[PDB]
Amino acid sequence: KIHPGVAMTVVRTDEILSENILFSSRASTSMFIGTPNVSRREARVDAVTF
Amino acid sequence: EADNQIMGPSSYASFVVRGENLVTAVSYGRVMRTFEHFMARIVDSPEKAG
Amino acid sequence: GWRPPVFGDFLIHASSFNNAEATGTPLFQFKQSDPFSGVDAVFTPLSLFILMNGLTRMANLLYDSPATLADLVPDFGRLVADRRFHNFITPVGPLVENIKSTYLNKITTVVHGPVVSKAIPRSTVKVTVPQEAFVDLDAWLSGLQPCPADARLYVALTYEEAGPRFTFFQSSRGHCQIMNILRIYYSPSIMHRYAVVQPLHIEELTFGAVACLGTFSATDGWRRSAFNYRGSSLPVVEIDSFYSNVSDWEVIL
Amino acid sequence: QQVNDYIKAKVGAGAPGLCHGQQATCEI
Amino acid sequence: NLLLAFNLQNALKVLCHPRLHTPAHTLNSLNAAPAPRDRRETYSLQHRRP
Amino acid sequence: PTIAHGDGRRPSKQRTFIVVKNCHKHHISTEMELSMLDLEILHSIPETPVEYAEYVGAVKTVASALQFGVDALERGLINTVLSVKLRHAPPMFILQTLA
Amino acid sequence: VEYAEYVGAVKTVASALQFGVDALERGLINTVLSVKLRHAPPMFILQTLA
Amino acid sequence: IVTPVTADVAYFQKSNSPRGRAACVVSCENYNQEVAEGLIYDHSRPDAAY
Repeated sequence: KIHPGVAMTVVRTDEILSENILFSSRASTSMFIGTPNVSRREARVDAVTF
Repeated sequence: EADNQIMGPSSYASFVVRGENLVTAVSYGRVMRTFEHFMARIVDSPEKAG
Repeated sequence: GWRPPVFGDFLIHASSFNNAEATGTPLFQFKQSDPFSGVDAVFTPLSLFILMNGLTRMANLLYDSPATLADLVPDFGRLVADRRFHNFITPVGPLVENIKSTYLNKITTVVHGPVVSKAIPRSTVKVTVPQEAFVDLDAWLSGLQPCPADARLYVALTYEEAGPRFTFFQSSRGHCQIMNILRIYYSPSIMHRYAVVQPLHIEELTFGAVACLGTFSATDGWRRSAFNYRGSSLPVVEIDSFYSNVSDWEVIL
Repeated sequence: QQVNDYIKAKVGAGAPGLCHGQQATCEI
Repeated sequence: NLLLAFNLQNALKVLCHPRLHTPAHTLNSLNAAPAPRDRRETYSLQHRRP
Repeated sequence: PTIAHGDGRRPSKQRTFIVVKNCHKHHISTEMELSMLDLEILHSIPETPVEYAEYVGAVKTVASALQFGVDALERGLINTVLSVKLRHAPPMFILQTLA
Repeated sequence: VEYAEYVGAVKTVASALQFGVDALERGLINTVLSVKLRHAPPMFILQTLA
Repeated sequence: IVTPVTADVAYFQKSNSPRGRAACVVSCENYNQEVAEGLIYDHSRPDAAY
């Protein structure tokens, strides 16, 4: 426990879970809704996927 | 405040491609949103101050 | 979704093939000289460890006596002299069906195509090899290396001073550098072979032969199942979605 | 080699379990 | 709320590394600059044999 | 607009700002599975009540798959809207002085 | 098309005249507020004078 | 339970097992006794408290 010639500063990082509050004003964003589309991707001996 | 209610619209505002948009879509690859507004502003009432 | 796999039918005598073997181990076929319509003389890798000499305890519990196997391959000691034994081990693929008979036995495997059974509308299966005598050559030498689509299982059969031994290698990079990385891997065992090279003549110089069994669905990995035989406690790596495409034996040195 | 082995062994030497949480890396 | 000790011994896992001791990168970052300090310093620097 | 002031400073001419705002396009994907035996009896019409019961199980499975499809699309709608609202929200400690 | 250039021209000159007149109203309010502020002593001086 | 005379006082001030080490096993993953002995009896690795 003998002091060395040099001192030191220690740096760390921490995570904190935060529940936030979000405010938004009226007519802030315009959204355009398209038409959904269907495709067939994997046909397997058991079951087929869309 | 015992309100817990709002009156809102039950459906999206529809915007569809009309034929006047469609000729510009095919011919030049451009559409303008509600073409009829722009044509009524330009060619029908020329001045119509803002 | 692909075309159904080309099955192959085989009639083995039942004394050189256990009924107890799990559905999906790969099998290897040996060519007999004058009669071959009768006994196909197919091998499993656990049998190959006995014909070449806690895996050893299981390999002796399943297979007892060996001289039937020594009769099936009479010239094994002459083939290891000349490096011609790899010219007879052909790869056939993983096991699917085992119709039980007293003298004969009916083995049905998958030569080529996605591995599957045939009775119902094509219930799939998996291919299993034990984790010992198995070396992942992706964790062996390890910016960021890219993540490829597809992974290849190779087989190598190597004539060390304690006889020949087989290994299965799992990588995903390419065929043109798996040879070079496999030379880098078998460098120290090569360093132990050239003690008694100088009296022996030109044919012995070959160190082993490499084939490419197939391409299984990568970006997933494998699992670690076991054997449920009586005394077993035998860990076995299993892989799904396997597509068999046995290759030729390419020489390494 | 001996001195480096000594220095590596004395100071420098996954975790089985932790009670407090995700450890924080300390830099000096 | 468990009291903990930060000590020199725990701090040695960075203090016992070659990147402290070797000067070559410090020297390289120091001399690869356009203008160094005025080069007038001359005294002891190397021993001169009689 | 501007202000005229009696001060000796130069008056500044009329000015306009022309500003462009650009779209963002977002992409949403969902997946459904359907059994082959399930798709088998759908084409034929049942004659014995056992086939009738298997058919009314089959159509309920397919309706469940479609129900999950459209519900997952609604969740994608709400989730993408909430995300776009979040991405352009500055925090209070910056924005309070700027407003 | 020259008529469209004409109506754009008269819209331009009309806005460029409204700019001047509205800036003159702002000149009015700025000068009157300045005259009020020029004769406004602060509170602590005025309170003991009241 | 006998104990060193230089055991730390603050160790008793907080909730701790008398063993000198924590004994929580729910921290480690399920169904592996080797990792559990690593938490309990292994002195290669530090305890889960200090």
